[PDB]
Amino acid sequence: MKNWKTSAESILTTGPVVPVIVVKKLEHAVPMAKALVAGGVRVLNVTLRTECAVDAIRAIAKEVPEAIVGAGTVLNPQQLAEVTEAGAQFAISPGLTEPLLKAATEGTIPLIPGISTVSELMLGMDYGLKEFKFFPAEANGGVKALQAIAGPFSQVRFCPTGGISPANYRDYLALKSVLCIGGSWLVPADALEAGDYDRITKLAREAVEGAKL
Amino acid sequence: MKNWKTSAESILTTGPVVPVIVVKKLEHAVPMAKALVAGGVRVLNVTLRTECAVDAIRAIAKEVPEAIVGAGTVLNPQQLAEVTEAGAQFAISPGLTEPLLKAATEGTIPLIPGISTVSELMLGMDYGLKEFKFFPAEANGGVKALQAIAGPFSQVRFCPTGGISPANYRDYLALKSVLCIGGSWLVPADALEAGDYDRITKLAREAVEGAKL
Amino acid sequence: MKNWKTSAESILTTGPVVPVIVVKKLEHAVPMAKALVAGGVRVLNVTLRTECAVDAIRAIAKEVPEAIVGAGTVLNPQQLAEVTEAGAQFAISPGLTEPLLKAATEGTIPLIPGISTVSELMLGMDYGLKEFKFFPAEANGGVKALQAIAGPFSQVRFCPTGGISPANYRDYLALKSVLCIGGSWLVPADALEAGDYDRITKLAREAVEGAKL
Repeated sequence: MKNWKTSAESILTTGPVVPVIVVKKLEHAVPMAKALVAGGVRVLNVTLRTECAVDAIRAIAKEVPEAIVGAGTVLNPQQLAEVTEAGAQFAISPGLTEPLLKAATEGTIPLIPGISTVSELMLGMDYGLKEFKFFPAEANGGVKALQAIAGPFSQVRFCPTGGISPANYRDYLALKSVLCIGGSWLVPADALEAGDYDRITKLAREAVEGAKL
Repeated sequence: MKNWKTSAESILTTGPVVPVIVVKKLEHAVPMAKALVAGGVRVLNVTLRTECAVDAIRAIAKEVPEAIVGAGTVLNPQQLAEVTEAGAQFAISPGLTEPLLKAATEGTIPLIPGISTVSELMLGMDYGLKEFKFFPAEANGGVKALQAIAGPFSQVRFCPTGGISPANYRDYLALKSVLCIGGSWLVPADALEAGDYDRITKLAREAVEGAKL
Repeated sequence: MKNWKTSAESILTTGPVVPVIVVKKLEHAVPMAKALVAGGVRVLNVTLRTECAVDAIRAIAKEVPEAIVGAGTVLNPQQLAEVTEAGAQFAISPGLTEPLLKAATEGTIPLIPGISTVSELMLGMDYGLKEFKFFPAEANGGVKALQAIAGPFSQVRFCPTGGISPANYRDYLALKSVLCIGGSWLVPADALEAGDYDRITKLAREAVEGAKL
């Protein structure tokens, strides 16, 4: 698994759900995280979609020692550099690029990049990768699609994201090739907006519970 | 926006519809264009799918000063060179390649290249682009799909093409991330074949009118 | 068609169906092939998905002189080297990569690589290719999809694979841009498992017969 401090495998096998977080106000990051954790969810993915995602990754790293925090929507080696220094323990990207793969392979934290087509998977596999966001899952054809896609690649394992809700997420967790999924429902904007971490903790717990049979 | 005489933004915001043109006979190009224009449609896209697309781009450039003419189905830097010298004001491609992006970034006119996956978008974004054909729109999953696809990229704007008719085109023009669409219905082969520009002018006007609320 | 001993065109036009083979036991390869052939099917595609695909390609090459044997799920130039030396007459891949294209273009046998998006097609077209697996066909949107995809590329011809059965395969063989298809139904695991080549021969014949009108 390269020059990486922890392996992409380990991030993706920590639990069934990785929350896809858009944090608008800096002061919410830390408690949000703890609520998440308190509710049994440890792999936090802060999307670089807000003005101060990095500040939030940075504080979650510093203050929530028990949470594995990483960065999503990482698009280029600069953003990768930036988030690695903020203290990101892994990165996720929506799709892959020769640079971003080159750079990630060179840096100190695992990157689980998004794919849609087999050509895409193959390119990332060329750089030694074996773990992938599959995104946008639903839109990409969902379950049936990913099974076709994983037909020729028995070694590779995914984490689907994009349109995954309580309603379909078990259909995904059911597949051989899926370790976990990413969704946005554990952190709704309006709960963040309103600091009601009571509610975040529970949406999380229910997500982790609802993930068995 | 690079070393480009006019910006990709400006082409795509000129109006709601960009006609996707397949011109078989050279003598039809010019009047076709004027009919188009007369019917309020100014961004002409001549597809390099006919034996004398370039001759047509060339004459439209020379004679229809009020029309913004460009080239579609541009596949490589050669064809890009060729159409730039014919007087093309922009190019569109069905999908993107490291070369074709490299070359376009180097030349004198904006290229709005087609994408389907986020990895594709990202590669073109690496070269500084922010405007994209999204193609083939329908087949690619259509509306729902493009919204997922544009989830992580709030800055980027599309122009969908591929299966877009009077029936669905407003569903697209409705999206935040869509400036305009491309369709083939304003220039039907049989109208071209038959020189009935009366009809082209009107299909165009109705397209531009039917694009509000 | 490059420095290739036989052209990609010729492989794909040999017949309508190319079987997609997963051979688990070495001793089955040869008779399987002959049954196939005996049933009028000559282009054999042994997928590099088993522990001894190469050994099987190798023996089919040596012993079934009348069968055109090739390798599927070829993912990198190494595997390409390997299978070329085993005696593979062509390769197929699930999707394409700059390396794998570079390397194939350099070697001695045609590679018909899988695509899903037009950007993908275009990249392979950059290296002079004109023949493509379209994969996974169904999941990729199927028929409608491939027609859109082949809209701008009248020269290119496909061989769809991925979800193709007796039920849909004529819908595909019907398209201008399709020379043939790939499916797994002519070689079912349990027939291989059980050496009942009686049955393989016939599933093949019926496939070739059922491919007319």
